[PDB]
Amino acid sequence: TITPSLKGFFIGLLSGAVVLGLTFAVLIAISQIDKVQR
Amino acid sequence: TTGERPFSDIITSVRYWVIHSITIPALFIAGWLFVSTGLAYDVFGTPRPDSYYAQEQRSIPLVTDRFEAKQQVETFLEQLK
Amino acid sequence: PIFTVRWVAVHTLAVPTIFFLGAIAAMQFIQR
Amino acid sequence: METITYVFIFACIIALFFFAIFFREPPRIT
Amino acid sequence: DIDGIREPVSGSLLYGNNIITGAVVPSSNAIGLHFYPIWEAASLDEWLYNGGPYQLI
Amino acid sequence: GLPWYRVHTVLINDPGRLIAAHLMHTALVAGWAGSMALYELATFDPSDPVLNPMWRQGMFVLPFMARLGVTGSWSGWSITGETGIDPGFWSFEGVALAHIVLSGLLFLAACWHWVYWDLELFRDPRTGEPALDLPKMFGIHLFLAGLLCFGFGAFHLTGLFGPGMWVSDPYGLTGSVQPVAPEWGPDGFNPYNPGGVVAHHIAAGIVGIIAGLFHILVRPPQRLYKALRMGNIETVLSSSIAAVFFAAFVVAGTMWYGSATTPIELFGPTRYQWDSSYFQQEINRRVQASLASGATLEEAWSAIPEKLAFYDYIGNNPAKGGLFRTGPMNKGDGIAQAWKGHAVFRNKEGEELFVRRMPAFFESFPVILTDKNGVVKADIPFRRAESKYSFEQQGVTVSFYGGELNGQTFTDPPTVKSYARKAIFGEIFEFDTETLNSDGIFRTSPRGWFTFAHAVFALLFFFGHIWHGARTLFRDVFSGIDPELSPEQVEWGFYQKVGDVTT
Amino acid sequence: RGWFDILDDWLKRDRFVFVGWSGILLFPCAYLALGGWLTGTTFVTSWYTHGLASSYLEGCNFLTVAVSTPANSMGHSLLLLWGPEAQGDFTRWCQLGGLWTFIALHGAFGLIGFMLRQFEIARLVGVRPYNAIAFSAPIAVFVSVFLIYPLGQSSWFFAPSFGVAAIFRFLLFFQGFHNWTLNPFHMMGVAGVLGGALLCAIHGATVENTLFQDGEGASTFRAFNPTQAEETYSMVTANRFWSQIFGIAFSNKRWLHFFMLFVPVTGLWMSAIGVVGLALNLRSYDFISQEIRAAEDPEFETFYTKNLLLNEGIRAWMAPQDQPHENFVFPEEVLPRGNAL
Amino acid sequence: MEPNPNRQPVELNRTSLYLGLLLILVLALLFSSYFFN
Amino acid sequence: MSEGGRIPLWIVATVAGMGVIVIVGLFFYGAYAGLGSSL
Amino acid sequence: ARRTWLGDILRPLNSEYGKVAPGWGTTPLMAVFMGLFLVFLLIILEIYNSTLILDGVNVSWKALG
Amino acid sequence: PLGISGTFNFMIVFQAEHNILMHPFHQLGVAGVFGGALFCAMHGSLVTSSLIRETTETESANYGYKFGQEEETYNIVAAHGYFGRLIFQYASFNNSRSLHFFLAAWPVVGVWFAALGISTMAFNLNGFNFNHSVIDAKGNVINTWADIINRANLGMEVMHERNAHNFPLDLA
Ligand code: CLA
Ligand code: CLA
Ligand code: CLA
Ligand code: CLA
Ligand code: CLA
Ligand SMILES: CCCCCCCCCCCCCCCC(=O)OC[C@H](COP(=O)(O)OC[C@@H](O)CO)OC(=O)CCCCCCCCCCCCCCC
Ligand SMILES: CC1=C(/C=C/C(C)=C/C=C/C(C)=C/C=C/C=C(C)/C=C/C=C(C)/C=C/C2=C(C)CCCC2(C)C)C(C)(C)CCC1
Ligand SMILES: CC1=C(/C=C/C(C)=C/C=C/C(C)=C/C=C/C=C(C)/C=C/C=C(C)/C=C/C2=C(C)CCCC2(C)C)C(C)(C)CCC1
Ligand SMILES: [Ca+2]
Ligand SMILES: [Ca+2]
Ligand SMILES: [Cl-]
Ligand SMILES: [Cl-]
Ligand SMILES: [Fe+2]
Ligand SMILES: [Mg+2]
Repeated sequence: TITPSLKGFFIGLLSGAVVLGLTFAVLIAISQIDKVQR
Repeated sequence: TTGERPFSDIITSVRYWVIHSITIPALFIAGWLFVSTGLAYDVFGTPRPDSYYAQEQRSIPLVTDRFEAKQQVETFLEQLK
Repeated sequence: PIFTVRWVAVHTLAVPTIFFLGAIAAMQFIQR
Repeated sequence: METITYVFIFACIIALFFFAIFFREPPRIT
Repeated sequence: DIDGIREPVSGSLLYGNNIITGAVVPSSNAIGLHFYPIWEAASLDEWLYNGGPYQLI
Repeated sequence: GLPWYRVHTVLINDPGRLIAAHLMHTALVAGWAGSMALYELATFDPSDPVLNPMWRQGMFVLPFMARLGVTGSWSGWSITGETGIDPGFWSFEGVALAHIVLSGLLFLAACWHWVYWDLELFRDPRTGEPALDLPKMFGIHLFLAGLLCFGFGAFHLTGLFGPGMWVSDPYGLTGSVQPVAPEWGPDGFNPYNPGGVVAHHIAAGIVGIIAGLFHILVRPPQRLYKALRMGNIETVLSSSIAAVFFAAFVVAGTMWYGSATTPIELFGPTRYQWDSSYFQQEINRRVQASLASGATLEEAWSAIPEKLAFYDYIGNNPAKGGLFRTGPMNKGDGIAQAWKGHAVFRNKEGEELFVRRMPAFFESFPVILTDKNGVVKADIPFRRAESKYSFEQQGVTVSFYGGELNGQTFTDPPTVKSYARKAIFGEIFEFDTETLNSDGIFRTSPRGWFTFAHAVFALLFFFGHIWHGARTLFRDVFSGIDPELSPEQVEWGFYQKVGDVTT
Repeated sequence: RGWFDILDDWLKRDRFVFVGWSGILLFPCAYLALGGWLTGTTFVTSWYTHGLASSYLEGCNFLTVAVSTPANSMGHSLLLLWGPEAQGDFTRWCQLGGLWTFIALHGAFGLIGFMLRQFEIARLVGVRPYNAIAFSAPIAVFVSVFLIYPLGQSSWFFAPSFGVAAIFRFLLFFQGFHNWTLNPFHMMGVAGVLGGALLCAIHGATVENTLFQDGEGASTFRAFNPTQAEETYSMVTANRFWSQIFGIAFSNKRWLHFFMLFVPVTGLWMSAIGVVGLALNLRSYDFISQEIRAAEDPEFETFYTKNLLLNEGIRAWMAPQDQPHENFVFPEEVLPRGNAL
Repeated sequence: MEPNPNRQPVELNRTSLYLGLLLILVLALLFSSYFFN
Repeated sequence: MSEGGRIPLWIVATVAGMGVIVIVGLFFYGAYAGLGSSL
Repeated sequence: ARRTWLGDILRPLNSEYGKVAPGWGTTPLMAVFMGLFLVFLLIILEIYNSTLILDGVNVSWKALG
Repeated sequence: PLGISGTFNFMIVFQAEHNILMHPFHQLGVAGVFGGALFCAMHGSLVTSSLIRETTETESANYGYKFGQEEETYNIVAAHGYFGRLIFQYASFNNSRSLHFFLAAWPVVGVWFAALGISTMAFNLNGFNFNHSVIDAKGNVINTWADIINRANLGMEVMHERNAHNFPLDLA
């Protein structure tokens, strides 16, 4: 079924996804608050 | 100007030194204790001076197996009594 | 609770640096 | 023939020094 | 004879060198720091054997 | 006037002449293939696929012809060493001739498109200006590529309508062109499974067709069209160069590590097969199987195929060459004639000794013999005065099993030493060094030369990518920055968002 | 309007530390490469991979600390923390050399990030992207030396390790095994680097010594104004001087500065090509004519054969400790040595 | 035949010729040892 | 009080620099004692 | 400019220069595909690297007999 | 020696006998020529990148500058702006005189120290020696990269001028 290396692959995949997702959620949030007035 | 307040205004400010006369010695002392209590050794797997060789052994514990390298290292550590 | 990009940039470097310097200081007194 | 080649190339380089210095396009102020 | 041990080293193109291996070879270790102009030699042949060109250059 | 490094930019708004120039480039490449093939056929010796295969002979396009099913000459031989084969028209000679003719025709078409550059087709119906609808061109060409990819997978590689591809056993002993079924399980992504090559071309072909239809039928988003400058053909040059250096790094990789598409009988073995003593291990396995089956040593070692033994020799390791050591491997160590047989070294007490092998890193290596446990038992000393392990002291002898020296034993130290010296290179062979005036210095194989050329070209093409991407995205300023570049855009404090003049 | 546009606005503000889209890649990867190196050199050993101490914690100094390559047995393993070798164990991960691929890869993506930053800021400020283009050379050098070169060899082990003395070892290894000094690509590299330094020096000095007197101070730095239209030094006087001293001189300022880009960038690129050759041991190691002659003729000697003897010394005396995985045992009697030494 | 409007004159000034020749001759002086080998 | 200027920058510089000297000096002492000393 | 038989036939294929879909169009979908592609490349890379190791997948010359 | 391979010979033997790679003056020399190269490319590319537009697409940008012209040929404010945003505002030189002085000073001082390196190693004050500097609790030597460097240096030492030494120490 799922080998340990495949499990690990999923763990890496998800770790990276969480990192990018958090980064962009934070960046988008900040940019929403801190709007460039024109 | 970039918008933020000049650094020379900050590092000459009393508030700054009130904050940092606490935070800097704290961080320093913390790293100090990270070493002096031996935690660093156990976090990074770094041999103490008495831990490079078993008493009569004289061969480096070189990792030779890629996929059970973890196990091999654990074995080498067990062989230190 | 207001941070800035400059504050963050400064501290992600400064905080570990002080910590590490304390560590290395301590290391100077280790004996074999 | 190797020696002749090395020396030939060198000689050409010296010649080039001569032309690049004494037969350069003159700089002119506008 | 760069190292003064009668073991002459070839530096020039005509004596088996290319651009990368060629060299004018330093004067002999038997000379040391002694001043060795052409006129200190008994002959040009001597002068050449001992690395006089290096000193002149 | 134009600087010399820009002369070809006159093609940028001339689609007809661009096509002419591309035609000429294609003619030149096709012609090079034809000529290269002819040169190789004029120099290739087909008489010994065992100890003188193509990869020993500095052959470069011959293996690519063989990989996809062209294995025979009109002259009657084949690279698998068969006789009286009829390859049909698609011999190596036929392929060559085909490429020459193709080249000629491309040259003519080039002339025609150069002269008749001003075709209605290249004009925009509205503005009458030269115009290439690049997104739709990308669709059309992608679709074509997909049909051809799919067709290559489903017909040629499968043998459904075509010859298949080169396959072999894990030790490169019995290679041949065979039809290959697609592999649709995870092993399709095993680089060493040919099935996966077939499945790849089928699936990626289908995907190519579908994405092609998409790129034909769906216009680019305004935002992407703007951002990537899709009106500017140089954007296509930038991204195409990127894709190509990606591809070049991939083929360098699979040439150096090996895959189903870089077989060792066409390109020679890998450096890694030597690092891990792959062939030596298989050889010892066969020998031990023979001994356990009741064979004698002479019989067990004589049962080892010369081809296998030849793989276990460092002169065939592609990581033993030199950048300016030119030509075929045969020009170095010689044209391999025969396996001499396996050398077994023994000391005066009858202990079998093993010569320490040369690693690829070393141009030269000492001669050191150990027992099975790796204890030093003999060597060739540099300084003699305090020598303990000399062959003369230790009474080292050498006996041969298999090959030309089978059953022979040598006891005189010079000869024993000579064979030991050879033993650091693995299995020992007799070479003809007079025919090519061989100089005795190892040269790399086409596996090496291919890897080199393509790694270097990939790396240079990275610069190409950077350069043309820059020229695309900075078109407005590449003759200099605006004469009146306001001191509020380049200075601080004036603007909130950089570049944005309206903040 | 639209989160994308809002976000773009924010990323591209003219703050003290420009972020940009490029910063999303640059800052974490750069920070992790640097932090990785400091962490490793301060706390981490190379006992299990090299048989070496390599951290302040073990007693190394600034010159001798390093983050070392993984063991040869790891091959070209990506050695990810969650991969098959470390299996998520941070400590074993350090012990197995994980920090080396950590730093090499976060470093590569960081370099990508930086060059992307150069493009983004060029585009936002309105200047031509030549700085980025020039940064292609550091890229070529890093990618060829730290990635391609070990990828061609047996494993990451033979990659350069990240430290001062370690790098020095890398130099000496390349001399002993590759005869790298003989390689015309390295030579072009050297010419680009030293020629670059030369141009830097000579240009700087020339401008500083053909300055117009634009103030009364004996310290001449104050007599310059950023928004001034006038050249601050005389190109005409500089040109006459160098024409009379050296025979030739720049006369075009634009050509001068482009050339200053061109020389070291081209040098580094050539050296990268040579190293790519070395990945495959495709060396400029010998001159075959030299060897044929020397083999036949025991009185024929040149600096080339002398240097080969030095190399042979290097390989024999350094290989057992430098390549521990080979388990080399070289008895005293086989070590090459000249008289007495 | 209508003349092609995309044509452009080409230039190489004398200084460029000297630089180019220098580049070629010095490259040759460098690589020739390796060509003879 | 975030007042910028309350502590004279020359005193700050002097103190900070002396600190740097002290810490580096400790490291150099460390080169002769304990680990790394060769003794 | 010159018309030809084949030029006439091909004309519609080179007639929509500059034509675009409004706004972001199918950029989201594209983003998805690019993501999937990145993941695919990561997979085959890790399989070739022996970082990802699968049952019945022997990344060796000893793959098939 | 006055030749290419001879220069390499000189370097290798120098390393054997003086460990020059571990000498801080040679290290400063390297910082000087690496740094010189870097700053060369940096200055070159920045000035190039802020040339004022004076030409068309079909001519060399260089014709945009005329020898002897009084006006500067590039936008130093633009160049400065770029470089300050690339790092931070204050690592950048807005003053061309200070900039050019730095361009002169960095490699000149670095190379001065390189010269002093060779000229002091002339009197055998050699690079740092950390051979067997790290010892474990028993007394076993724990090698560092310094010790590997030592092994290479030993190779060079024992092989150089193979017929010239009769006595165990190479005292010159
Ligand atoms: C299920 C059906 C199927 C099957 C069985 C295959 C099978 C395969 N695919 Mg295919 N593929 C398919 C469908 C399929 N494909 C579809 C539908 C698409 C979309 C069109 C593709 C698109 C695709 C691409 C783009 C590639 C493959 C490749 C392959 C081969 C992978 C093994 C290998 O040698 O990788 C070797 C290649 C890698 C491990 C990828 C390396 C990724 C690099 C590291 C990214 C970074 C590159 C960049 C330049 C940085 C380099 C820096 C460096 C110098 C340090 C294998 C034959 C690969 C191939 O052709 O190999 C010859 C490949 O590159 N396929
Ligand atoms: C007209 C049809 C045709 C046919 C049947 C052949 C057949 C052959 N050619 Mg010839 N050739 C042709 C046209 C043809 N050629 C043309 C037009 C040129 C000039 C450009 C050449 C120039 C040429 C050279 C220089 C060489 C050959 C060689 C060969 C032989 C080896 C083939 C090989 O390994 O390719 C391998 C093909 C590939 C690896 C294809 C790469 C595909 C890339 C990755 C596509 C990427 C872009 C694409 C859009 C990606 C998306 C697709 C989508 C599905 C996802 C084979 C006999 C070789 C030979 O043996 O010479 C004697 C050789 O060295 N040919
Ligand atoms: C993809 C490229 C490629 C590769 C990998 C091969 C591979 C091979 N060729 Mg083939 N060949 C090719 C293209 C290629 N060829 C082309 C284009 C031609 C027509 C010229 C040939 C014509 C040809 C002939 C006639 C022969 C070969 C032979 C061979 C074999 C030996 C190669 C050798 O000795 O290289 C040696 C490589 C070098 C010495 C390296 C050259 C490096 C250059 C000179 C560096 C230039 C640097 C540059 C000037 C610097 C600029 C600096 C500036 C930017 C500042 C090998 C299998 C030989 C063989 O054995 O056939 C049976 C053989 O006789 N080839
Ligand atoms: C698909 C590949 C490709 C194509 C079609 C182009 C096309 C172009 N390039 Mg680009 N470029 C590429 C890849 C490519 N490039 C790569 C890989 C690099 C890094 C090496 C570059 C680096 C580059 C620079 C720095 C410049 C260009 C420029 C140009 C434009 C003018 C070219 C010219 O007139 O040169 C004319 C060239 C000559 C008259 C002689 C060149 C002789 C070369 C150096 C050696 C001989 C090579 C040999 C003939 C062919 C071997 C081919 C094979 C090995 C690949 C043109 C659009 C120029 C531009 O932008 O103009 C506005 C420009 O300045 N290119
Ligand atoms: C953007 C910044 C960035 C980048 C480019 C990297 C890159 C890397 N990191 Mg680093 N790292 C970072 C930030 C970053 N990191 C941060 C902030 C931390 C602290 C949390 C770390 C801590 C860290 C550690 C401890 C390690 C790494 C490692 C790595 C390497 C392996 C990563 C991997 O395999 O991910 C795999 C996962 C992904 C790439 C996620 C992809 C998500 C995809 C795109 C989503 C797809 C969605 C799909 C399209 C939707 C379709 C819908 C459909 C199904 C219906 C790689 C070079 C490893 C390493 O260096 O080993 C030596 C390692 O051990 N990183
Ligand atoms: C004083 C220290 C001497 C070594 C450094 C000297 C700097 C100048 C040497 C480079 C000359 C390049 C060719 C001439 C280039 C040239 O023509 O320069 C000209 C430049 C400007 O000249 P001015 O005429 O405006 O000023 C010089 C005099 O006229 C006095 O006003 O000279 C200076 O700025 C001198 C500043 C020295 C002030 C002390 C410098 C301290 C440097 C510390 C370095 C320590 C490094 C330790 C290792 C990390
Ligand atoms: C017209 C015509 C014809 C004919 C054709 C022909 C005859 C063709 C030929 C063709 C050819 C016969 C071609 C060739 C080509 C070649 C080439 C194109 C080459 C190139 C090369 C190169 C590019 C190289 C480079 C290099 C060098 C030199 C050195 C080393 C490195 C390298 C590689 C870089 C026919 C009858 C069919 C029909 C139709 C009409
Ligand atoms: C790896 C890793 C990671 C990361 C980490 C980090 C990020 C860290 C950082 C770190 C850091 C960030 C550190 C720092 C340090 C610092 C130091 C240690 C410094 C020192 C200094 C000194 C010593 C100085 C010196 C000098 C100079 C340089 C010049 C002037 C003079 C003097 C002498 C003062 C994570 C978790 C993600 C995951 C796992 C892995
Ligand atoms: Ca004790
Ligand atoms: Ca002969
Ligand atoms: Cl010597
Ligand atoms: Cl003596
Ligand atoms: Fe300047
Ligand atoms: Mg200490």
